[PDB]
Amino acid sequence: MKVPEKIPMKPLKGPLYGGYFRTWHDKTSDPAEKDKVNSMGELPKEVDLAFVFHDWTKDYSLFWQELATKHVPTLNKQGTRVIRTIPWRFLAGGDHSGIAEDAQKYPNTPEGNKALAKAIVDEYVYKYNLDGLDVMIERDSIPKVNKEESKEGIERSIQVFEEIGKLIGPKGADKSRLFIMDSTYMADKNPLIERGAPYIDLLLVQVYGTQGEKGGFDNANHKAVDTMEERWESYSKYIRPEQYMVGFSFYEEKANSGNLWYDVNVEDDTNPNIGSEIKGTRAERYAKWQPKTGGVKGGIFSYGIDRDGVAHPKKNGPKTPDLDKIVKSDYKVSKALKKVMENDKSYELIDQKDFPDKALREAVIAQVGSRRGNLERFNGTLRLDNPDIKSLEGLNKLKKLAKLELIGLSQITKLDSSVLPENIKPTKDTLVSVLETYKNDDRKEEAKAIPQVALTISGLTGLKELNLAGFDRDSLAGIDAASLTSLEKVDLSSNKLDLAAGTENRQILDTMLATVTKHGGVSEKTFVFDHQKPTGLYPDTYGTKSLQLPVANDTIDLQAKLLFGTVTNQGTLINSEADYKAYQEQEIAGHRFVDSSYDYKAFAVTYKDYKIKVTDSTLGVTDHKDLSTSKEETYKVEFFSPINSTKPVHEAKIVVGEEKTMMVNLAEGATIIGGDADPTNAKKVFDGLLNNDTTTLSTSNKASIIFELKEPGLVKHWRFFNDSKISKADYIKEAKLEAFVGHLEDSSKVKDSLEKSTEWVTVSDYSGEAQEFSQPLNNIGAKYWRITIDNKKSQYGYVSLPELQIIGHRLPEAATVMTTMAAAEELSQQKDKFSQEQLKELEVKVAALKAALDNKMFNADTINASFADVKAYIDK
Ligand SMILES: [Ca+2]
Repeated sequence: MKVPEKIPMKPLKGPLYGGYFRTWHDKTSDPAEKDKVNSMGELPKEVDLAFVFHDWTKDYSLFWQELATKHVPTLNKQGTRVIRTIPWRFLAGGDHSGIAEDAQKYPNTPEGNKALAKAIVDEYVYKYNLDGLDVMIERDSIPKVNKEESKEGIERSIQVFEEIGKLIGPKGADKSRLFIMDSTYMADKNPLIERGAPYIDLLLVQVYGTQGEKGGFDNANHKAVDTMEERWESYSKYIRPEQYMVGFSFYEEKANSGNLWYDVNVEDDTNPNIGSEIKGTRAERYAKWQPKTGGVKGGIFSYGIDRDGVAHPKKNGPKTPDLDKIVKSDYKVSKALKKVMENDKSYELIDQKDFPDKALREAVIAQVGSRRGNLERFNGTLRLDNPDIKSLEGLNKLKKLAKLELIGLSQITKLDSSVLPENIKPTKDTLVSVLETYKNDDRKEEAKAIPQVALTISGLTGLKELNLAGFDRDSLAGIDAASLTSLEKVDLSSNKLDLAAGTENRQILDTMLATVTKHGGVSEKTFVFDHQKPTGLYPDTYGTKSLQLPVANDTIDLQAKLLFGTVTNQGTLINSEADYKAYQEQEIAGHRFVDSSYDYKAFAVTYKDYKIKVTDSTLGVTDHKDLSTSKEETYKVEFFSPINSTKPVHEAKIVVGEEKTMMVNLAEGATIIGGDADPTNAKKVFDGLLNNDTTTLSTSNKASIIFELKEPGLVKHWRFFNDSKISKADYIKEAKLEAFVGHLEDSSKVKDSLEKSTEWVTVSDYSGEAQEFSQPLNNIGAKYWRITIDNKKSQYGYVSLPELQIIGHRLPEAATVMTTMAAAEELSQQKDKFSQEQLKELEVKVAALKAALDNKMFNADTINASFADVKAYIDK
């Protein structure tokens, strides 16, 4: 076989129509059976990408013979690229992987994977001098071994996919060949896009039928998921809009349920050619669809393009299989769809009408796009640095620009709305989507806010007039006023500017003022700025984090004393209402700039629905907005926004009377050493959460848990909770807390047996139907604990325990500190071989250790000092 050299071809210029031709429908493959009448080489000019989709069961040696020698030159002359389609599998190996099945010749090694990539390109692209490679990524193509997903194979495919990428495509050694990814996944569930995106020319998404167009439906929230715009946005961070192509499907002969997409016209006896009519179908809708941002899409494609012109059936209608017969396609659907996209507003050419200044056009084509759908969709940054610009006419046609940069445009005289993007001011999306929508959907409903373009101006030495009135700009940043030397008339009115004190807006405003007045032009009609309505923000920080209080009788409002204020973008805190009355009267040159209209209640943010969490030193928490200083504590005060219930916007430190150190829960996430309670439910007794609606039960009627503190400490308090209001009298009624005397560890090899059967010390036992029982503990420095509970109900009483806290200070070696003290109240008890005052000297160095362990301002270093003192005196 001699294969011709590639016919020379134009570069691709969109929009693009692709089509998957199935090899068993070429009359050279299996004509006595499947197909006698169709041929891939008959594809029209309107097809830009002809995809060879092959049944790998079978050889069709005459097809590949006919493809390389006759079909490819024919298609290339009309300008149609021929793309080979291979499965995901082929890049992994194992269980129908084509070339990669030769695991010995191409082992899963860094150099074997480079070898497999070269073999893939040669075998599937170069052998027949095709125009590119298409790897489709879906469930039918997923890497498998013995019919089971290969996480190994998927991971390997990511390595071969980019070895292919540096062989062919935009980053490869042969950029004439195209590298294409075809998929059904949204980027999140495409394991191959992120490393693979830099390596591909085009990206195709298979979105057939209703669910492709409208997306999936979330039955719970009653909205659409995985929509067209959602699917585009998922991929929008890996590709450019011109790389995106969407696919519909033709009716595959003898297709079964699931593969009935209804993307083309349904049968109608009275119109034998209704398929080949294209208006009103999903294929046309897809041809017309354009993402609302970024830019216009690259085109569309079709699966089973050999079936072009066959109408869909509909199942609950006629059982007649008269459509499953194979006929010859005139490809009228494909031609019509290609012409729809080319005669579309979106793909019109940006020309003299839009930007007559050509240096401005050549700066718009290259940074926005060559087509008008991009002015109404582009999403990013347009810098204008070419000084040869004579006129900024047409930027008003940019509708969604993110950032306009005016740099060194000396020859530009005036700035107004007509020479700025429409989203200099608040606007909403004017584009109406083309797709059918879910009929029971509550999403969308309204137009979307188009964010306001950031404007940067520096170097316009010929700018005289600058008008941004009524544009609702939040700030003036990006304007280097110190280089706008020609300024004569200026207007910044009816915006949201701060322009006060040392706000950077003022530095800009005053710098312009000097220039305008140095021209001799302060006159009110020139340089105006009034009627500003600065937006009020929540302060990024809050200043007061401590307040010392006496011991008296009051009810202090924590919010009014700790959480207040409103900030601007330029940074102006107004903690009190009076501050604003001083703000409104701040003046330029004798002129108020804050609108009369705008009151404190409109500017200040509201802490109305904010909520509180005040924790005492014993680790107890209430939810009340006002504190009683009647008795002495040290507190911890946190404030939470309604935006997030568990991330504090402000933390404070209240000290009523003398400071008390803040104790910790030594028991959080403690590990269940034993007991008789449910292990998966018992671990939630220490998950640092009270209202465990995650089912915080333990047994039927009487339970016990043996647990180990992660970090042994100095225990001085505990509390435990019952199932909120979630229950009535199921409330625990008896509870027994025990600790372990270290030495009694019978056989330290095990931990469960030597404790479930041994001797313990009862540190507290309790009786009552109380809601939250809290109590101090006479020291205790144990590591292994036991809790026993009982709701005094019958068998099958299902006792629960939401949260138990073993509360104290973390002091390492606390046991030994307590047993050495124990060995000290030992010795001072007897008088043998103790002088009267020699004992006295010991008894003081004992209570000095006691008093250190009891000073509520826990000083670990000092406790350890007094311990080493008492421990050494026990040594002698
Ligand atoms: Ca809990």
